[PDB]
Amino acid sequence: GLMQFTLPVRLCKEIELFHFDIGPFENMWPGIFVYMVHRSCGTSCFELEKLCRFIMSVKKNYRRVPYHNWKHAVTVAHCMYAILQNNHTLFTDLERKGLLIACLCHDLDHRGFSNSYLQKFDHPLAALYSTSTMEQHHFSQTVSILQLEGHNIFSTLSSSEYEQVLEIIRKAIIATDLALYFGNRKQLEEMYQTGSLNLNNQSHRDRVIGLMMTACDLCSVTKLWPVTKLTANDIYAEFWAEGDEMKKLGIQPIPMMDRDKKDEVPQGQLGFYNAVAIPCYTTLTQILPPTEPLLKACRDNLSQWEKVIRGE
Ligand SMILES: Cc1cccn2nc(CCc3nc(-c4ccccc4)cn3C)nc12
Ligand SMILES: [Mg+2]
Ligand SMILES: [Zn+2]
Repeated sequence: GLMQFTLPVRLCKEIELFHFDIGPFENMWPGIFVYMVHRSCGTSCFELEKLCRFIMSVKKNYRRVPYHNWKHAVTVAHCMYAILQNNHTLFTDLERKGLLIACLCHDLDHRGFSNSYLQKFDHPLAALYSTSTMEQHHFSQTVSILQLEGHNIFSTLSSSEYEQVLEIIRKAIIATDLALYFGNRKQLEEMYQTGSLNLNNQSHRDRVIGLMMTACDLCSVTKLWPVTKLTANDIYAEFWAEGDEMKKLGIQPIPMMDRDKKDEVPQGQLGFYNAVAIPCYTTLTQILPPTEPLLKACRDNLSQWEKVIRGE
């Protein structure tokens, strides 16, 4: 049914926008991804039967957790689409192929627990993955689906370009570990301020792509206020579920994961915007000027949380 799916003409104009919310169109998400692939890469860059088989298998490998779910995957993929479409020339055909697949697969098989939980509580996954625990597992899940019968969408590529594309994917998924973002953004800010940033430099390229992955991962802060607030509910519901497990183990979780400290959510968001989000989209807008609407919408939601704090 996915190969026969067609996108409504009204969605065609609105999908191009940075602030587009996929929320209301759940039944259309697989077809929306296909549409986005064809517009960014071309109508023939993947075999349609293999692509539709890959997408539905990716969908199946997302769990029914409050936040890191199938919806989040498509939301991140859409924000990447808008970035790629507004900056199409700066990126190669292979980068466009890998980054959209990576965004859809970046949280594959997420359990709803942070990398800290798995490490501190000696979860099997943290045994084989030292740093960026879940992120390395997400890439491992992506390869596993690719290596299934009739799912290998890169099979028509040469062995040179096959190993090239999954390196883009690997680096992109690992970059979604927020722990690595803070250092990455500082370096990119430095490279820009000194006027020494170069897109032909491959280490610079992986870093810009890295910041792009974060920008897409956090893009719920770039939607219209009501969507932004509603997503926050899903985020904390997952955090609080992790905090409850720590409480059953006797340990008090950090206030972010403590449902009894939910009064400090507005100030918690305020902190997240000023320390994480605003800096992320500021540096991205500097490097890629067409991405400005992301920073504009993030600033608008910042003042909204400021408006929440002062009881307005
Ligand atoms: C909006 C969004 C996107 C992606 C990821 N995240 N992660 C968050 C937690 C924000 C947060 N919330 C608290 C907090 C602290 C004490 C009490 C209640 C909340 C602290 N922080 C940093 N927001 C997001
Ligand atoms: Mg993740
Ligand atoms: Zn994510």
